[PDB]
Amino acid sequence: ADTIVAVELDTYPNTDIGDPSYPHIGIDIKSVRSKKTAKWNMQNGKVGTAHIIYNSVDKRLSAVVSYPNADSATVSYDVDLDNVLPEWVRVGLSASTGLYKETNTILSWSFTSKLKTNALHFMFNQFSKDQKDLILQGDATTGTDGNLELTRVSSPQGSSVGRALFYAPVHIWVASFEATFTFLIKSPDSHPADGIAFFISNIDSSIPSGSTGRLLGLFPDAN
Amino acid sequence: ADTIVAVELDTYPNTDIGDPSYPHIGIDIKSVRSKKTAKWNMQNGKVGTAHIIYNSVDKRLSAVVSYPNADSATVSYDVDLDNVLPEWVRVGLSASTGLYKETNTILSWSFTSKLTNALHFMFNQFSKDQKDLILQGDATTGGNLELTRVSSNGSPQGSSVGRALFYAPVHIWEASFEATFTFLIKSHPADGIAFFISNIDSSIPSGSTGRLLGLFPDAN
Ligand SMILES: CCN(CC)c1ccc2c(c1)Oc1cc(N(CC)CC)ccc1C2c1ccccc1C(=O)OCCOCCOCCn1cc(CO[C@H]2O[C@H](CO)[C@@H](O)[C@H](O)[C@H]2O)nn1
Ligand SMILES: CCN(CC)c1ccc2c(c1)Oc1cc(N(CC)CC)ccc1C2c1ccccc1C(=O)OCCOCCOCCn1cc(CO[C@H]2O[C@H](CO)[C@@H](O)[C@H](O)[C@H]2O)nn1
Ligand SMILES: [Ca+2]
Ligand SMILES: [Ca+2]
Ligand SMILES: [Ca+2]
Ligand SMILES: [Mn+2]
Ligand SMILES: [Mn+2]
Repeated sequence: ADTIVAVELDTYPNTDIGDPSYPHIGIDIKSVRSKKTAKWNMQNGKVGTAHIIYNSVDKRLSAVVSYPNADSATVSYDVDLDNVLPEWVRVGLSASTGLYKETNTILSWSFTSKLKTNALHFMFNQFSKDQKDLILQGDATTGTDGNLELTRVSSPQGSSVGRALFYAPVHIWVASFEATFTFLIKSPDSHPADGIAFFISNIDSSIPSGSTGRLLGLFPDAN
Repeated sequence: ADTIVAVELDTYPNTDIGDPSYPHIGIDIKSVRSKKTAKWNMQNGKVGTAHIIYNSVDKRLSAVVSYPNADSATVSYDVDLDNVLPEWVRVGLSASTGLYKETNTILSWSFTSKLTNALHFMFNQFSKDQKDLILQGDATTGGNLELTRVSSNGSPQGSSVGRALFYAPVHIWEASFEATFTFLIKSHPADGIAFFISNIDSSIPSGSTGRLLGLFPDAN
């Protein structure tokens, strides 16, 4: 199986697999069952921003999600990436839908990593119809209104999964990275599902079979 | 396979499986490859003390090892016990030797856990038939607990593994705990002593002498 470190923006509580009873953001280390979560007052139809940061000095992964004019949701956790991830990885964005659904629209994505010094930076503020520096998996598509649609849209569809990975491998392991993305999750359902994640993976990571819904396109099961 | 959280006092560097290049203390969460380590200035033949603490407020596992009039060695790490361990556990001490060897002698051992429901035990002496301990492998009692095999002349043996678990199951989440032990390692020494928390049915995995400390079935 693939090795995954991720930050999830989990819009749909699946309390049967350990997710708190409310929308939450969490840090996922080799399992969909987050090591730590924070309540997320998710806003249907508004543009939100997510910011992820890591350094090898304190070796803590930290994330914050926000909308303009509202309090943000943060979470942080100890993790030594040398133990969890291979030395070279692939960075990406993942999303899914299940029974319930929502748009998983990405309007912008930036990433910076330094390994001290060698560095990689990319910034997307728009996405073209053939964005050759992204590897699109599953249902993900680019270029409709200049955005990245991680899951299928006609209006959002159910039982969809998709992801977009930066084309180049990244040398992940002082060592550090940051990622930022903007997203629009809209849904006609009064329950949106399921969510978006920023992830870091083995270079040859692919969508696990049966990873729609509560598995976010990241994991082959809920273990 | 068992589920293990442990504090290791690692006397022998196995750099081929990620242990730093010096004796160290480490926090192990479901792998012998420590999540975090600190350098440990181990003192051959001198009684040492280890203290381990955990609370569900900050959900951090901490540990300190020291000797009289020396600097201590300390390590801490975020651990959410609910998503690592089963709800009921046993607690114990484990040790091993390999191609290099040491005595792994425990002179006292205490433990406290609160959830209020509470459990506490304190051993400042061990008897020959210590009915509230489960002895696994080469471990023996009777006033000390000898985790690994010591011959009749008092010299340790290689290729040995042994554990002692408290007799009752322990309710570890539904939260805090503390453990202390004192030990005497005499010998290059190998391999170390751990305090661990396990599934209730845990037993020494086959082939877990040497670097695997009696805890883990492989070095994954
Ligand atoms: C009353 C509780 N709720 C409302 C939230 C509920 C909803 C749907 C079912 C529910 C229950 O129960 C079953 C049970 C089964 N069984 C087999 C005959 C008995 C277990 C078959 C299908 C469904 C279904 C079902 C019916 C029609 C079409 C599909 C299904 C269908 O998808 O159901 C999945 C199996 O649900 C079993 C019970 O799960 C707990 C309640 N529940 C169900 C769902 C819907 O989950 C699906 O969507 C989620 C959000 O997008 C994803 O996170 C998730 O990965 C995904 O499988 N959530 N909460
Ligand atoms: C730390 C220094 N290093 C790395 C360069 C090292 C490397 C090889 C040996 C080393 C030491 O020490 C011995 C000692 C012995 N003795 C006689 C039984 C004791 C003096 C025999 C073989 C070896 C060998 C040896 C030479 C050739 C072929 C095989 C081996 C040899 O050690 O074979 C056992 C399997 O080893 C594969 C190589 O492992 C990586 C390096 N390293 C360190 C050690 C000693 O390990 C053994 O003891 C440890 C301490 O109790 C245990 O933690 C551990 O589980 C255990 O396997 N092994 N290797
Ligand atoms: Ca969920
Ligand atoms: Ca090309
Ligand atoms: Ca070792
Ligand atoms: Mn979740
Ligand atoms: Mn070690």
